Amino acid sequence: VQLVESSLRLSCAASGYTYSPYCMGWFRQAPGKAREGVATVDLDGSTIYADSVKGRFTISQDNAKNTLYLQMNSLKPEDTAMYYCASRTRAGVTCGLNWAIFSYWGQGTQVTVS
Amino acid sequence: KETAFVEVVLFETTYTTGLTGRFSRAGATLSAEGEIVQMHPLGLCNNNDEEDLYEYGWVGVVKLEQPELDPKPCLTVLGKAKRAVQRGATAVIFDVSENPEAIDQLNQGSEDPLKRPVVYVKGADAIKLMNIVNKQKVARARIQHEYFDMGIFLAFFVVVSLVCLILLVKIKL
Amino acid sequence: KGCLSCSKDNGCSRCQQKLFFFLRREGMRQYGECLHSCPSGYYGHRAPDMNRCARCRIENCDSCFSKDFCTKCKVGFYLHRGRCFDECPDGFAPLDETMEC
Amino acid sequence: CSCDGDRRVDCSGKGLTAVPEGLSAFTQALDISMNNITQLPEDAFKNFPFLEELQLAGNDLSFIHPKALSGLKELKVLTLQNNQLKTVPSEAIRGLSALQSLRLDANHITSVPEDSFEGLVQLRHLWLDDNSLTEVPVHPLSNLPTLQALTLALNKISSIPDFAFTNLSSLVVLHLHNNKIRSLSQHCFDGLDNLETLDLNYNNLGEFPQAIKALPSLKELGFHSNSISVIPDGAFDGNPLLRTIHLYDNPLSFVGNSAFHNLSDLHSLVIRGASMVQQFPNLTGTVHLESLTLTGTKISSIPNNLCQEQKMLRTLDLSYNNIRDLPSFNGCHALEEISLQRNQIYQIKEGTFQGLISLRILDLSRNLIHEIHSRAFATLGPITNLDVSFNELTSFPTEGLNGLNQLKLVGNFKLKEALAAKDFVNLRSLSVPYAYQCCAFWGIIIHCTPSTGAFKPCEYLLGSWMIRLTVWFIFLVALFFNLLVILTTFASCTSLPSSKLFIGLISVSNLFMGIYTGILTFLDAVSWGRFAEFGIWWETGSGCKVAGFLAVFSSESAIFLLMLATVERSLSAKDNHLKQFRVAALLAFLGATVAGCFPLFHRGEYSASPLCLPFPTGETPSLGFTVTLVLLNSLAFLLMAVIYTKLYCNLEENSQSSMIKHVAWLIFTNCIFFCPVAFFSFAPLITAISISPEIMKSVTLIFFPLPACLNPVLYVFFNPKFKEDWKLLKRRVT
Repeated sequence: VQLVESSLRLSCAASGYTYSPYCMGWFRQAPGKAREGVATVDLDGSTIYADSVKGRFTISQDNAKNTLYLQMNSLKPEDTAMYYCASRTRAGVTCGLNWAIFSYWGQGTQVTVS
Repeated sequence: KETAFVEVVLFETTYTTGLTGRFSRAGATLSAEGEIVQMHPLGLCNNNDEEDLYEYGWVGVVKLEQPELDPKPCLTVLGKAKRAVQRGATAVIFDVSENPEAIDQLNQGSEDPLKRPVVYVKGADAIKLMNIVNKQKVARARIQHEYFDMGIFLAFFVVVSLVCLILLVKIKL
Repeated sequence: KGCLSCSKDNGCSRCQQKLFFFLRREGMRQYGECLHSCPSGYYGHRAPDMNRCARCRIENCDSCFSKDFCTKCKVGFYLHRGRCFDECPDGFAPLDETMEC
Repeated sequence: CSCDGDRRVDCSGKGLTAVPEGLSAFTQALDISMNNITQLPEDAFKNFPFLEELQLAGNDLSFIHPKALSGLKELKVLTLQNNQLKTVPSEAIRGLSALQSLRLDANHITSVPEDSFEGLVQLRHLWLDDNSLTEVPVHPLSNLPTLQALTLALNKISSIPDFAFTNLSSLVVLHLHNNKIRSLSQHCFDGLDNLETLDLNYNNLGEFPQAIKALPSLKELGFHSNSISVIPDGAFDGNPLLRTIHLYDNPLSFVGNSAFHNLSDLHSLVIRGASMVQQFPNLTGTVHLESLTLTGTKISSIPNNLCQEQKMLRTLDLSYNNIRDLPSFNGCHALEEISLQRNQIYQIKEGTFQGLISLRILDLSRNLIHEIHSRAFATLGPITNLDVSFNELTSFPTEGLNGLNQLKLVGNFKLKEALAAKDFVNLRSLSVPYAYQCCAFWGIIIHCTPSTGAFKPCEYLLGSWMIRLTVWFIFLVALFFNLLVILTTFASCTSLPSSKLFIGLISVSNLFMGIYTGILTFLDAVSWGRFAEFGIWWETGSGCKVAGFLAVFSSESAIFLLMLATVERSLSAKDNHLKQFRVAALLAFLGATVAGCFPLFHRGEYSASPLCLPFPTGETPSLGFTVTLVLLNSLAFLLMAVIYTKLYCNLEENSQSSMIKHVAWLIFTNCIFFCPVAFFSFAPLITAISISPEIMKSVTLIFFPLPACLNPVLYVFFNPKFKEDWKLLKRRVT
């Protein structure tokens, strides 16, 4: 169930979960601060974005290759952080930008403005 | 409002060190003696539901804080004094150095009599009292509380004698 | 230290926005300090003006949730609901390896 | 860290930012509280499989990995109270099947996921007080049927829906005080059996909730700091076990006649400000009350059965009502303090306090009690405090009050008799309407509110023999020499120049001052050593009024006639005005008369001291009158001084020189004697400097009537006009 992660395009791969990709999302963290959600996708395709994210970013979950894509556009200088992808196979909670509801986390990549 | 010589006693042998403090018209004026314990200003007010009682005979030493430090006091200076006396404080020593308004608060409270004497101390005496109470662990405190009508009478009668003497010396001529 | 004034003789009076004020008395001096949680035998009462550290009023209680509910009781008693009892009420074992009903 | 032998480590305050390494795997209590840890990685506690108490309070914690707390199947206490978690770590706390206490106090939690608290099958204490929660987590709380303590105190909760705590069957304590709760549905507290404490103190409640009826086991109820105005009947029908009910600081108007009824275990009832209530509460079944207080109300009567039941009643406070009659307090053997101040009670019967042992404190101030029976307090047991201040009393009984330690009677101005000190042997404090009634107690040592002092003499009016002889000599000299001057001046009744008229009129005013001094001397002589028995009568009767009128009239008339004489001397120096000066003298006498009579129409003027002088003794009362008189006299003296200075400067009058120097001497002596009187009158109103009332009394008694005896002797001894007038009188008689 291990979850790996890698104008930028972030790609997250879920090579361990058996099926039913439910409530996947992306989180960013500043050093020593909380992990704030940026884009969350429900299994029905509904997407929730952050206030400082909507329009600039985009989230796309493809079950053919079983990957998750975060498209980032117009990276302002305050956009540098560490980015993780989170997943939640189980159900029973309303999807959102809360780090507490996700069950699996990726390694994370350092995104610096360039 | 009488000036009182308050003496602190260290016993291990008795060693006495004196200072000066002014009585308060809100409280009485009498010789009050007993133990000495510091009482925090925030400790003494009714907003705390439960309290721990102490043996009757202790003497409270309350160091007031800056008036703007607590813009929402749970009680007043007289409220703290009455709570201390209820807890068993035979005497109360309010260091009014940090709160100059305590003097006028006590003066306004002078209309209501208090069971036990109130002494306020400010200055070097207050500083030395605080140093003693900080350094020592056990100590005690002790507080202690006609002649006319002859000069005016003699002046009046020598004036009468002067007038009579002037009259007599004038009638001599 | 988590305080605001910390006078040398009168002790620290005001605390942080989330800390508890506790009055330690020893010898002849009573001074205030700020703690994240109350010590043993005390419970923290949170108020908007200031958080106080009050004393448990439930008898035979070591650590308490509030003034009438005990979390961990004394060595020689068992806690039924929030009170310490020496003769446990019928329906439950006295010890159960943890001194509770 | 500070590793310990009993397998309880203490890493608090070391500043580390991770789970410490190199620690034994057998530990059962790890404290990493104060050090700043900002996250918990996966398997952060793989080396502590035997933990039973984990404290993480005070870190800057912001993220907990879902598997961070995995493998802690023996964890029983978890503290995260003061971290920066913005949510309930629903995934992190999963799998903690042995958790019993969970702290989430000061975290800024704003959202509770619907799957929170799942798998916590042993949880018994939950802390959620100081977060920012807008709703009660109904579904997350439904997963905790074993929960026993819960707090949601400092959150921003505004309302509670129905069936919010249905599955909380074992809950015992619920705290909701400092939320802004304003809406409680009728079924919000349903399924809350075993609940004993409910806290709703600092919410914005508008009406009394009806959801309490589903709390059969409730024992303590707190709703004090809400905005609740009406408590209906049957408010506590479903709570028969209530012991404590906090309701103070609610703006209350009505409470209902049977709100408190069949509350067997209730021990204290305190209601204040319930203005719209006019009937005494029906308390049948509430028989274990120890303190009863109904302060602000319109209750007019007390039921005779108040003591037949309420056998354990200790403190009764019925102060600010309007109660006309007192019932028979037969019974109430445990009653200790009764407070009935500020009511409207007109009498106290013999059997009003019949029996009533153990009554220590009794308060009856601010009532209308014009009559107390002689044996009203006879049957009382050990009584310490008695307060009948401001009650319109004419007599006070003494039987049964020997054991008093404090008595207060300050406002009974019609109570003029003297209390015998042989009755109040144990008395230690006292307040009396007049300062002469505390004479019999003097200074165990009793403290009396109105001080005897020097201006309320206890034994001798004038004081020492020195002052007595001085005043006697002044009186005799003034009387005899004023009579001599008047007779010599008005014997001829043929030629009356303005100076002669002014001298004669000043002599008349001095004679009246001497009459006042003689009044004082004779009163002092007759009340020799017993002025306590005379002080009240003298100060309240017409004698003090007459004496004060005489004194003020004499002084003011002397001042005005002296000013007129100075003006006349100036006019004669500059250059047919005898009629004008006669009219001016009549006007001056009339002004002195009206100034003297003004205190009679005023109140509290001539009763300030047995000297009956308004201004010298009194400083706070009649401040305007004192200031006006002092300033008027000072202005008159200044005018005299400037007129004399101008006359001396411009003038170089053999016959006129004698009168000029006589008037100069008169103004000099009068001003010199007046200035200390004004100084001593203004002295006691300034707190910076203190002047002894004994010296004030002596200096006033000596200097106030001094001019009245100095002027006639000056005129007799040092005036050739008087010498020739005396020769004329000799010729007339012979």
